[PDB]
Amino acid sequence: APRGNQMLGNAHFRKHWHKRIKTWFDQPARKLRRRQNRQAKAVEIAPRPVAGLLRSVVRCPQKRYNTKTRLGRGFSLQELKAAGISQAQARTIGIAVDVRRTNKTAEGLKANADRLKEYKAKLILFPKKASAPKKGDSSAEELKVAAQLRGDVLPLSHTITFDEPRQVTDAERKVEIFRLLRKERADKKYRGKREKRAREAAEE
Amino acid sequence: AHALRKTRKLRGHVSHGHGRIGKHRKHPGGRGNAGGQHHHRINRDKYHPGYFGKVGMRVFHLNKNQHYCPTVNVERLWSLVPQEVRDKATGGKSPVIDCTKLGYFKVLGKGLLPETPLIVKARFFSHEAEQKIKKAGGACVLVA
Amino acid sequence: AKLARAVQKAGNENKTVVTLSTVTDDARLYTVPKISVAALHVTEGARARILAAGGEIITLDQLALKSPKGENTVFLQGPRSAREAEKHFGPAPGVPHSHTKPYVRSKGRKFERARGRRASRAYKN
RNA sequence: AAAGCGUGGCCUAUCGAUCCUUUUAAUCCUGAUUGUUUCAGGUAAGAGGUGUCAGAAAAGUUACCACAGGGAUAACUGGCUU
RNA sequence: GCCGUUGCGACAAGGUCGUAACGAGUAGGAAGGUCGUGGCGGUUGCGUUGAAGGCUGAGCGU
RNA sequence: CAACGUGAAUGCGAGGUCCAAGUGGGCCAUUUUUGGUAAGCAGAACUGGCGCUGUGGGAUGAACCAAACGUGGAGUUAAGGU
RNA sequence: ACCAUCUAGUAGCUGGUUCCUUCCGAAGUUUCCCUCAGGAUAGCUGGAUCUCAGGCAGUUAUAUUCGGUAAAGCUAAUGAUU
RNA sequence: ACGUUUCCGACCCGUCUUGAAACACGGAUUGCGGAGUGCUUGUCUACUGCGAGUCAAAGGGUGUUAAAACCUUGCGGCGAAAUGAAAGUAAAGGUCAGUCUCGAAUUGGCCGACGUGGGAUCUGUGUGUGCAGCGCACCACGGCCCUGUGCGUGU
RNA sequence: GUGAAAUCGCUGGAGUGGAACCGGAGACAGUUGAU
RNA sequence: UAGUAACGGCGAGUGAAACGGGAAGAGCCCAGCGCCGAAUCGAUCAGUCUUUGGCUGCUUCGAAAUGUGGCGUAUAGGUGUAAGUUUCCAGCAGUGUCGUAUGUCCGAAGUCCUUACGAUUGAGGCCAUAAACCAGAGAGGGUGCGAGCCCCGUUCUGGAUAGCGGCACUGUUGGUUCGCUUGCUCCUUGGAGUCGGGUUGCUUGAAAGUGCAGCCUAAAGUGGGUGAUAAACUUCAUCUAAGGC
Ligand SMILES: C[C@@H]1C[C@@H]([C@H](O)CC2CC(=O)NC(=O)C2)C(=O)[C@@H](C)C1
Repeated sequence: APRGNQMLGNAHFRKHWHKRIKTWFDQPARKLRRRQNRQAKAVEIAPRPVAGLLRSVVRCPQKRYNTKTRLGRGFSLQELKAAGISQAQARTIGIAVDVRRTNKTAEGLKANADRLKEYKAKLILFPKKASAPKKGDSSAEELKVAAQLRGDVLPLSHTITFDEPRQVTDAERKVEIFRLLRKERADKKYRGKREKRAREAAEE
Repeated sequence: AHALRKTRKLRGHVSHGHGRIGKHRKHPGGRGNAGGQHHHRINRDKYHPGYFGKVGMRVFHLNKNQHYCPTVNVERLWSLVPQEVRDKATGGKSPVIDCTKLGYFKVLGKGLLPETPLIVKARFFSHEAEQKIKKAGGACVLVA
Repeated sequence: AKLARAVQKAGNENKTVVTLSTVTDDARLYTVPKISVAALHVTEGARARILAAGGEIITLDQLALKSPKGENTVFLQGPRSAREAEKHFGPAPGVPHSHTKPYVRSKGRKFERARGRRASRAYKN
């Protein structure tokens, strides 16, 4: 029996909720277990990076996020070709391949091609047989500085830069921004009606 | 803090502060927000007008990311300019504010603008925002 | 901004502004005059701007020594009725000529906007 | 002719929410892959009715009966009345 | 005369004191409780020359 | 803008906001009053009470008369009495 | 039928509801409800306090008004009626 | 002082009830146990920190008196903007002077969060009191601005 | 281990006319204090 | 995200997902088409080994052309060609390197004086300025309540030893490797009583049908599905169902 000015109740507790209860008392235990798993994996695959495969750069899908980039699943075959890396070779040297993604824009393709290039620059390849090196394998003293990498491979930078102050140009001021926006909206909204009118005029 | 609750001071009084006539009794008026149209009608109408009924178009699977459009007023634009950029903005050079990177999509024209003209880059502008910026001497630049 | 307006009045230039409310910084204020303020707490931005503009900030114990009787003071306070809770106080929302804010779970066409709020559904107060 | 009078009946009764349906209105808004036309959905004003009239959708019997209560309430005594 | 509440006041004080008026109470609401009970983080001490518990004289507190 | 200056008695500090309990069976009495032959019956109006309340008196009594209550003392009384 | 479980089934109904002092202190009334042993609503009540430092009052006076009850009338209308 | 004896007073508690000592119900006695809780979500109030911000989640890094503590967020929650069913649109005027096609026009300066009344306090000045000035919070009466909608124009 | 209350038996004292308990005020018995 | 979109005698109530930040991250195999075409496989027999199972065959039988195997699957694939580039599995023995909730063994210092007690671990004292002694051990338990120092234990990011493991390198044994990448060239490329549709019932937040199923109907091949309001006609976008790890 609510009395007076109250917000109407909404609590979803009319089911037998006592049969489905989940607590979080094992949160620090899970943290410790995951740290130990990472340590074991690092020991297992040393000196390879603990994170694993190298991931690609990606624009966030929708216009709410399209000004931000993030790590993708892998590198498209177009990017691998642009960087001159075979898919088979990439799987061996630890680069993620996204067989579903395709590039439709030069800028997006080029960003990932450059990422692959810098990864190859930073790569250290051990000889397949320690006794006998080959072509492509890293040099002896290079193989001494090898160290296991922790965290993301080639982590992304999220710092925001500010455009340098400049002069306000006259042509910039003479533009009618609101009129332009409303004109674009109107043109899109009435595009079809004008086409219908044009077709009728042609038929007459 | 059980020590500060009413139960501590109600020990020894038979009814526990609920009366000898009415008595505390389970659900004397119904459970939840029941009876909002019959015997809780006065309360519902007095405190929650507009509750019953339905109004407006109904959108199957609304897309909130499309209507997402955070806004900033012209009066707050200068505070977005960092001090270093203000220092560099000398000799007629106006600071350039890219509202999209700061998280604002539309610029609204509430308040007054500072003396320094500003170049503002945003996806949408209101008419008053454009007029005030241009009157202050800056320019509005449309970005995608 | 309220401090600046108080000091920019004829005769208040050299008076000490006394407030027991927190002095916050205003992003919409562009120019800060010279302010002498005695307050309990001043936020970092407001303190920086006041001190940069050549002002002075003292505590209430220091005011007790500067002006034991409160001479040359300008007493100020924040808006007491400018709270979100206050918007819900007053005549009930469903009363004629009432502009009280109701306690609604959310905001939208589905949240207390149909019957008793528009003449299309029963009535409107 | 005018001053004036007229938003129903000289005055005091003669009547109806939400949801749904239906009609009238805009050279209206939406159907979210782009458009056109149907179709459907909206915004505003009416009608279809709740007479238990602030508005559940509703026939009996129990002496085979049951439960929570009631001296707030009947049948016997007592009390006031006659 | 004393106790307390309320109002007012003095005093370098979460206190003391002064002063005037006042003090019914079910349902109910607040306040104070160096009233009582069991833990925890700290602090103060007592104990086989006798703790807790139990029975019961001298007192203290409305 | 200029001038005028508080215009019956008595008493007394005034106003504002918020949060919330219990209650939503009442009963009695002077006076007025409806139904009833009446009722310690049923139903109303003003006020005061009992409920929630002890105390002196009416031998006794929820309501009648006096008078309302911290804890003690002296004096004097109310209604009632010797 | 019996046994275990759903199940601590629901109850506007009955019973109980555990320390002390201090201060304040009610209601059985309005409206709506398949409402009449119940709720919501206003009233009555407590607490927190905040803004101030003369306009108020269960009382009078002055001035001005409202009413159709007691009384009166029927040799004044209506209705009885010797 | 829970002994005796005198004088005065003295009906059995809890409960429902208008009304209980009741010929109303529970109570033979004693010990121990025994009833407004937990959590989610609201709202107000009090206190604390910071304040146009605040809190940061999952997570990560480190920590061996290691379930703690400490560090760590282009991003998330709430707040900073409302209003419409929606398409959408989205909160700066006051004053002074002009031109005028004298209008539902236009221009330019100055000021910039509006006007008036009441306002603790503060300031000046007379004589506990008065007058004058700036006025916080708040109240009263207005004015403008955004949005929806009816009427209604034009430039 | 401790060993409560209810209930019960003994010894001594005291009361004892159809309840017993209880509040106020003394007296007695008794207890206790007195540089 | 979010108690949101939506559902609901639109009442009581119910109620997701994508985007975003993270944990972890790993990819692949068929049918069909085409090529080789039985190149494949089970038992049994005989040798041989490191034999609770493996390797060799003119062993003998059988499965398999109604098709076992090899290449090959949407990122396609294949032919030829030019460049580059080219092993991999499994055991055995050693050499070290490292973990073990794996057993066993090992450990610093007072039962010192006085006193108290039924019994001490209680109380006081033990050179020294800083002092009984040990302390990387003052966790816990036992012992006549009280104990680092009486005992087991505790600390030694403890030692020794035997066993199990994980690695890394050496040797060895058996099998296996005409391949892989990029350019050009020509050829080639796919699941049916299924999809879809009607209706019925259940189910969902899913709203002219979200998922599932019965019955009727029943496909196509740049076809098919999907783009959340049904239908035609149009712009496109995105995947590739009815097989598997
Ligand atoms: C206008 C009137 C009423 C209307 C309808 O029955 C009323 C609704 C009311 C409601 O909220 N829920 C219902 O299930 C019924 C209707 O079709 C006719 C009888 C006529």
